[PDB]
Amino acid sequence: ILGGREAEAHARPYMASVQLNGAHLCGGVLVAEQWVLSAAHCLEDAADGKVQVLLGAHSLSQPEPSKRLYDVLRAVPHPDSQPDTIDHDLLLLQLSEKATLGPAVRPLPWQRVDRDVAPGTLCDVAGWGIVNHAGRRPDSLQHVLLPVLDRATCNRRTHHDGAITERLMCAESNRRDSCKGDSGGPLVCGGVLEGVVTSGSRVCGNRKKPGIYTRVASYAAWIDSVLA
Repeated sequence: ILGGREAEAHARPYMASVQLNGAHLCGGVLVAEQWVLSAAHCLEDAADGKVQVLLGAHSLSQPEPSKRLYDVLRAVPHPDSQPDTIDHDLLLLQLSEKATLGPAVRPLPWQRVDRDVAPGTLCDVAGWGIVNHAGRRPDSLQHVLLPVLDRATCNRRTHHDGAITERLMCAESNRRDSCKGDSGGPLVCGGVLEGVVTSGSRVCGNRKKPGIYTRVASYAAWIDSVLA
């Protein structure tokens, strides 16, 4: 997160950290007791290595009572995802066991109605991704509220030149943005999960390159079927 603040400890119980060999890789969001939703291209990095997910955390290095590392039983990437595109960039991870729920660990309701967030709406994004251009990585959870951008504006040649399909949404990226390491994370609007931070190479904080997020409502059928 760029231009953001530190998040209130354990105020987003659904926040997950997807890890590769004890190191944070991407963000993730608990959507069910045994399922965490993230981005597919995150596994492209975990080619060689063990994938685990950390729940109930705030600081990635310090001991916390609610902290728990879960192993991954299976990783289900969306079937139409390609290692060379930003479409269907979702991944579902089944934890080795159901997550122990508490005030610091709880699933987040997600959007099933396929309706665009009104533009200007402020949504919350969080992650342990880099905080500046030097590539600095926070130890604790960061976040930032970002306004949603109408699609027509995100599509202009000056922005993402019609790369935005109905299955994607954008939020402003001026000084405040999600960056590397935040991929796979939550974009919450009105207490509900509206999107997931995509996992593609993109410059951060440049208002001419809005943040791209995958709309979960557009994938309600795939999720329902994977969690069935």
